[PDB]
Amino acid sequence: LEEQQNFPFTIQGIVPDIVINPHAFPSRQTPGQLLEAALSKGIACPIQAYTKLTRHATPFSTPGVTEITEQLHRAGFSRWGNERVYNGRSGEMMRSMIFMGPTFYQRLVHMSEDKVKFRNTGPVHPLTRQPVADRKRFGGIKFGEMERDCLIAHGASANLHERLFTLSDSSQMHICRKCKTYANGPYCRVCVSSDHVVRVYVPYGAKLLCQELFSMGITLNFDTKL
Amino acid sequence: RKTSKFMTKYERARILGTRALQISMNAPVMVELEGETDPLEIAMKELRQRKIPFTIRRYLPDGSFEEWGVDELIVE
Amino acid sequence: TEEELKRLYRIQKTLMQMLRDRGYFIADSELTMTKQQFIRKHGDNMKREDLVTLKAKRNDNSDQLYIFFPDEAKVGVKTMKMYTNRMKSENVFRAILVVQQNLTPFARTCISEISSKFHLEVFQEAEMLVNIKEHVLVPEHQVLTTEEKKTLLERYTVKETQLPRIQVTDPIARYFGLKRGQVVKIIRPRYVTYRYVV
Amino acid sequence: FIVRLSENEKAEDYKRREKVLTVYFLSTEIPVWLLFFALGVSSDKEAMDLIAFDGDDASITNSLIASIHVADAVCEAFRCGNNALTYVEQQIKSTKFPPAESVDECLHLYLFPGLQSLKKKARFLGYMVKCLLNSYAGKRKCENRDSFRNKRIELAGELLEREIRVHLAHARRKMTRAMQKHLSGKPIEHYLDASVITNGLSRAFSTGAWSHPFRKMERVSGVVANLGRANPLQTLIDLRRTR
Amino acid sequence: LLDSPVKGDQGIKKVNILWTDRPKAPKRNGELYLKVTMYGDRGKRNCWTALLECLPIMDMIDWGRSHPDNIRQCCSVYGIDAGRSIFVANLESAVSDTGKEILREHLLLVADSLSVTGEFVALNAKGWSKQRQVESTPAPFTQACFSSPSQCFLKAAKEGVRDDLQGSIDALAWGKVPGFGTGDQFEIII
Amino acid sequence: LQVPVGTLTSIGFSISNNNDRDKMSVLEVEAPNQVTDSRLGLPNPDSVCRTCGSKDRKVCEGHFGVINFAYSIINPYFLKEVAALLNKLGIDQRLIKKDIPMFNSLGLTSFPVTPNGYRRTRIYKKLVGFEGNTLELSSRVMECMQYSRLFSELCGLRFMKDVLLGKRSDHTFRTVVVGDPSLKLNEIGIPESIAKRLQVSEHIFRSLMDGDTVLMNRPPSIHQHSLIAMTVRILPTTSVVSLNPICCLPFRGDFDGDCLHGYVPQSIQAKVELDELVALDKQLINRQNGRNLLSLGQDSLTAAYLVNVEKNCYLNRAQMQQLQMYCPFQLPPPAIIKASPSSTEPQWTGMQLFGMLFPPGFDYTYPLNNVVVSNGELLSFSEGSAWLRDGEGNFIERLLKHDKGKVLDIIYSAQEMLSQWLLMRGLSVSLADLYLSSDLQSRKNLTEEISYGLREAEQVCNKQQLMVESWRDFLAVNGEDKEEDSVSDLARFCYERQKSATLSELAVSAFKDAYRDVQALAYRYGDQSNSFLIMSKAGSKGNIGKLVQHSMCIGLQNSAVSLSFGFPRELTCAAWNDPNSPLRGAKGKTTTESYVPYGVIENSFLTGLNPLESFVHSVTSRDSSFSGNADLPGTLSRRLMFFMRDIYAAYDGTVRNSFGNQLVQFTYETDGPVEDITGEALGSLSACALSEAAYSALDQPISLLETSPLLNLKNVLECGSKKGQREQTMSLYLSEYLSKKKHGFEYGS
Amino acid sequence: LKEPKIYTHCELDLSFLLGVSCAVVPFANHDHGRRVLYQSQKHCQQAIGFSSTNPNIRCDTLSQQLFYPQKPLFKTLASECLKKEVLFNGQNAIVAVNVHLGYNQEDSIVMNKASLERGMFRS
DNA sequence: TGTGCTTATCGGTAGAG
DNA sequence: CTCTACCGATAAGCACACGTACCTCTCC
Ligand SMILES: [Mg+2]
Ligand SMILES: [Zn+2]
Repeated sequence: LEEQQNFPFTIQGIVPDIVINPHAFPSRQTPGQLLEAALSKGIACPIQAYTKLTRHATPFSTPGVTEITEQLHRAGFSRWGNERVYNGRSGEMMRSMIFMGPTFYQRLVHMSEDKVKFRNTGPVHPLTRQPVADRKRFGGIKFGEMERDCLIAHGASANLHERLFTLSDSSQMHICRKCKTYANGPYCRVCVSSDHVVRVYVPYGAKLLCQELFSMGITLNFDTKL
Repeated sequence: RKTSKFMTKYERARILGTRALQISMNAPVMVELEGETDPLEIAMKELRQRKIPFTIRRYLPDGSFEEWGVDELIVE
Repeated sequence: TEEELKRLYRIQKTLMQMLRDRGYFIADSELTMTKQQFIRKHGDNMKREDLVTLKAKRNDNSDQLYIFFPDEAKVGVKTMKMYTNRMKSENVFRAILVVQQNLTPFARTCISEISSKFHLEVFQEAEMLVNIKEHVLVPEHQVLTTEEKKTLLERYTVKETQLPRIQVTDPIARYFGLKRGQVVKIIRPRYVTYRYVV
Repeated sequence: FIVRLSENEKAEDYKRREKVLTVYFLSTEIPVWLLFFALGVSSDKEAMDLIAFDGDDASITNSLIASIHVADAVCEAFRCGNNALTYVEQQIKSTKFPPAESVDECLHLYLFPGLQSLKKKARFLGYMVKCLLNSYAGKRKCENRDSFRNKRIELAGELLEREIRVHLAHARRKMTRAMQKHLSGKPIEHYLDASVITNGLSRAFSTGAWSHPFRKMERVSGVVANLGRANPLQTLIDLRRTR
Repeated sequence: LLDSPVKGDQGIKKVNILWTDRPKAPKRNGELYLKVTMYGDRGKRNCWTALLECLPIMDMIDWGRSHPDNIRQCCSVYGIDAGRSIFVANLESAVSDTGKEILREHLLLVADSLSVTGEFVALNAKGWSKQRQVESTPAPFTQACFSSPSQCFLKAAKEGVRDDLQGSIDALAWGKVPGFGTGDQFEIII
Repeated sequence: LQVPVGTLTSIGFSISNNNDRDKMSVLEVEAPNQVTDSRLGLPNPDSVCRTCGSKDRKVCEGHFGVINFAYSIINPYFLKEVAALLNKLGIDQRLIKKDIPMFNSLGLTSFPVTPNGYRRTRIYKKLVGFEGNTLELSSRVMECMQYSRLFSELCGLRFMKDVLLGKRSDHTFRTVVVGDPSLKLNEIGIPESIAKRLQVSEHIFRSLMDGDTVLMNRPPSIHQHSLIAMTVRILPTTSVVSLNPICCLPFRGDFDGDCLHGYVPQSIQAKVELDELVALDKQLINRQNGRNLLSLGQDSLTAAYLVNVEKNCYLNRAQMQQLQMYCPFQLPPPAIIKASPSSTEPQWTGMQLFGMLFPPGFDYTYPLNNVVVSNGELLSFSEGSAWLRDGEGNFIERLLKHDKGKVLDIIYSAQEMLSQWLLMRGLSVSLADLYLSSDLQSRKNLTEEISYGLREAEQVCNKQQLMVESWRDFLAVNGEDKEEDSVSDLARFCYERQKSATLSELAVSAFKDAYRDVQALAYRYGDQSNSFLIMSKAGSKGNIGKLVQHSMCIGLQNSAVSLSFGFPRELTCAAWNDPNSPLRGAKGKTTTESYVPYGVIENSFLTGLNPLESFVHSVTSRDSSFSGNADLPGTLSRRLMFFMRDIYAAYDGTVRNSFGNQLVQFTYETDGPVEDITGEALGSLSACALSEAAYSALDQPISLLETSPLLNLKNVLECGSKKGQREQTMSLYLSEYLSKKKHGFEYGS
Repeated sequence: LKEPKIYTHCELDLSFLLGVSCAVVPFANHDHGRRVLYQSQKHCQQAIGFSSTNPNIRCDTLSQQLFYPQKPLFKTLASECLKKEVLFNGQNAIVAVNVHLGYNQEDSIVMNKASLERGMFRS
């Protein structure tokens, strides 16, 4: 958002409204925006007989370049729509003539303040204990498989342990030592007492898979070290 | 201790991360600091001055290992 | 029968080249013989019977190899048992038979049954028309002995199964007669590598 | 009325394995030359003058000869008297759900109802065979679905009545099943459920699941849509769509 | 007799002569070559073993450089290390066709990783399970995360296998480290 | 209650028998009309859990409850194994039936239910009553057990990929990004409204400030350089983030509404290793090809081209001292003492301005553009490109090979100084660049040259179309009677080109090389001050093929799909109303069924297109906007990463796999000088370099005979299918002794 | 039509072969075929313009409207025979094609801050 | 919407009395 | 001379994916 005193101004004092890059034109291949600008400029500048003026822009019956350049030359401007401007920051003249003209632009419904999805600590999922995917709430950003796969190649396993276990859904699981079943504080029904029960730190997805494998009829034996 | 003779960047980023967590938990620095409060700036100077009591247990794929030292290794 | 003789000359030349590459002391008169030295010098009505020979290794004359040419295709239990008895009565260990068509399934079990002493490698006549080792794609395959395999396993401190693997169905493992558990040295055109026959 | 040109699967002795002309009418596959002789035609000459080919091919004449042979083998003396109509009646009557009308009258209201005479629908059958033979001989292009010449659109005069009918067929079945229980030991505004059409139309307008044109279940989605009210151009192009 | 050939053999579709500049299987020290397309043999005979019976014209074709273009047929005729070079020559021509420049050391790792078991395995779940079945290293959780969890967990439970948690997903799913940049050393010893 | 902390090592997969099914369930229920949501239910309508103490669905684990049946039944996972002992009490072969299969898990007399936290219940609350029908109790058990989320009908792989593989995390943000060239390359512009609400963990919680590193990402992660750790710079803007436009090439995005989400690390152990391995100071070398990752953009590239190729726009002292305020190094000698008898001030050339970015100990030499740099002074340059762009011998790669410690501020100073110089000059696109002529007579001569060049290219294609096996009697040097009747067929050749696939494939290549002389007319008629020619010779955006379609003619318009209509070779009003035209359908030359569209547009994008020409352009450009077949670079990258993400480099010097320390390679390739790769995951960065080429590939086929470059990579990578299509293409060669005769190779082939 | 009398039919206009959102785009045959497909389909439905002349009988979830809507300076035949001013949703601004300190790179836009607070593009 | 994996069915072949 | 067991084509039956992020409206 540049101020009015910093824009390259025309000799009539007309500052531009929206400045676009010249590099977008050879790649996108859009001629006719400059033709619409040169037509709407020649319409709006006064002639120093306004009848029989080229006002039509019917697509499959467009006028030629010689009909637009002559209309822009009769108004008292250059033929190619470019005008000599001066630098608003220093006053010096520019070596090239800058193309100017009124062009019908549009404002889309995609604004930047409707896309902000910041989150520090918010609500969790009732099933998987993951953060929600609602921008009206605090939300959260899905650390997908590709963001893990490109962090594996960088050798960063400290953020990979934080963004998958610490900052994600973390839980706690108790494992019997002499027995090899999941002990639910902790008490092993197979063992005589809860004298040898160790606790490992696993994410909630591991327990959600364990309680599902036990639901489908598959038990698991957990061999721990410490 | 006959594997590479050079400290890798992956072990260096863990040694500095351990030393910063140690200094952030109010530990006495082995190097003399002169006007500094960031723990990473003390950790990089301790790594460049070879005055840190850490040992690297470089594991081997066969099952054994080679216990190294920080002062034995060199940093470029 | 001229086309059959022109095929059989290439079969014999590829067989002699394979036995020379394996190291079984093939003479120079059998390696550089032309078509004229194969027809006029040898017999004319052979009927796949005059090609049966016995070759011994260059380092030791105790390890022999008998090349068997069958008289007809689709060989069965009787002729394979006769070849097995002929190999057992002459106290040889390894045999090579060059059959024409595919074997019967009842004769394919007698090779796996009597496999402690006799090791009969089956070769097709279509596979021995073009030499496999004499190609620009195939690199140099050097067979390592046990004394080299021990110091190779002691150099990298690896196991016998922690290696790249080849199979016995591959034509390179059949060109040298490689059993399971051997290590082959491969030099690429240096950067060398090692495989393990599974 | 589907007339195909394929190989002779029926009565194949592993030698006569050329193409043949069969039809698919009322779920009964009969040869086309029996259907020619069942309607007015009494000879093979006037049956070939109806199928005006005017060409020179070997896949057309051999197929016509195979059709004549499979018509003469499946029915004995079919070219004399009225023996073809008995085979036509027995083929329709052997179906899973045959019509209760007589087969002499099923050829007047099911086989080409836009034509009046029984001999004219044989000439139309010969014209339909002639178009198929001209398309097989390469002198005629097949109909493509991408062209708008062979396509008709339906906005509300066929999309709405085909959903009205599938609810009226349920309202006429929920009426007899409630009047049968009150007939053997009442006004007319008691058995006719007036809400079964409204609750079906509101559900079809809300969920978007419209009735399939060639099925009963598997309701398609993408018939109705919501309007956009951001600018008058979006609601103008939303009323100007064709899917 | 109208579908019987009077020239050539029955199982060859079309043969065209092409000019090349960087050909596969190069010579010792631009050339013309032929590209033979053969029909699919319904029997047990291979297409190469039927192309070899080229019995009237055997010396005009350089048999020290000819090879099938398919990799699965190249490893069945000339070995795995000879089809590996064709795989590298095809990968270096398929990467450069997309307008990208890559190093050869990245392709020589994929070529030696897809040919550990003696043949080029498939990229699907069967080709990944065969590399573990040949090398005798069970990994049920990674194969479950690849294509199907239930169909792999049922076969893992019915056989009584044990997962040693050697991969990266097996470590990152139970709160561990993979062990490449962080996990293959220990500075806890003082 | 304080239990010790251990580490999980190995997990065993076994089928549960009836012995642990009752030992793992706590307070099992047996009544039919009893849900028993008091000992195993977290969302139950009670005050606390009876098993747990004070439960609030956070410190309570879901308990199980068994439903003991009356009689035993065969386990439903063993019905496919008991049909092997029988042909349709086998104590003779009993030893093989309990060693590998589990015999204790064969009898099923109980079945547990899921806790209320994981819910489903309408079937398990119906088979709890013990009744008869022994043969149909398993028919309810196998349907109650098939309601798991591991099976399918969040089910199957969708459960795994989004619970265990893909997880969400806290301390994240996502905002739309814009451009700010005033920032450093290792700095990201975080607004003061979002950074004030973003809390970090410091030894208590404090707000985000300057200097803190944050890991940024642009979805999707196309390769490993899409994750850059940048430092937070607090800006007075709001609801938007900003970085340099130079760093859009690692992110592979543009300022287009394209969002860019970041991840804020909390611990100091993740913060120390973030700016030591992941930041932009460490990702200087592009891992795919060994070159530099960052390069010049479009404005900087155009302003660096224009400051070097002009050599006649001299700067004075007051402009040079203004431009030196953004340059890191000092001022050179002026080198122009007097350029005129009325010159009262020393002037400065353009190549001395670009030479203020180089260090004094920097040497550079490019022989293709005559670029000679000696002692930090650009001495010579003459009409060349690709030494400022991305290449093997560019000056940014040599500057990275020189010091690699102070290049990130050299690129920033170049982007500032060239943007100041291009603002002092001014770059614009007017109608004179589109007209490509000076006056009306030059434009008329240009159109008369285009109208003859297209007519000559049509004759070139008509000549090349005769190279088939049907005109061999005509191509030979003999006496032909139809030699004057075969050349005049101007419409029959266009009809025969579109009906077959090989004649169009040999004519597209015959038009594309004859069009290289038609495209060479933009340099004769166009001026040196043309903006499109400047942006095409600089290599910033566009080429000459875009300028030819802008000014002179569109050219060849063809599609690689077989349609049911052709093009009438004129694209006029009379060609559309022709009944015997290939546009309608079967022209009758016996009917037609399919066409390969081939049409040349004589008009351009400046003079306006005909409605038939616009229809032709729409048909030929519809294939470029489909958004289909996009699952290939996703699933190919996924199946390539599952095969390669576990390969690393060992400390002994070998390339090992992670599954059992199995050997893959013995040593690494000798193409790189850096041999200190002993802790990097080589397989992951080897699969990322292939997936980045897989996403940035053309997903459209060139013709009907060839295929797309994406499908050609997919067929090469997925080549171990060991079956398919029965093609088996071979490639035979020729012998060396065939060259002893005159044209011996052609006769032999 | 004037010189050859061999047609026996004629069209009203060549621009009436397009939709209502495509026949109002000026110089539509001059642009690329992929770029007019964006404007006639996606950019025409998202452009904030006129909403309603009666916002009291409308209680729709979301409604947006500019303060000063403007018709364009050109005159297409569709907007001349349709007599609908709501076919164009936006405002015409003085657009210059120039570089502005590298702040318009990668398809960015530099706009006048002083003109936006005078009533331009305010909704 | 079709591609891939596993299993039942069927003809041709070979050893034995 | 016949009787009986094992293998390579030929259909038949069943699980397989549809990108990665996010972003609302409308009904269940
Ligand atoms: Mg964009
Ligand atoms: Zn509880």
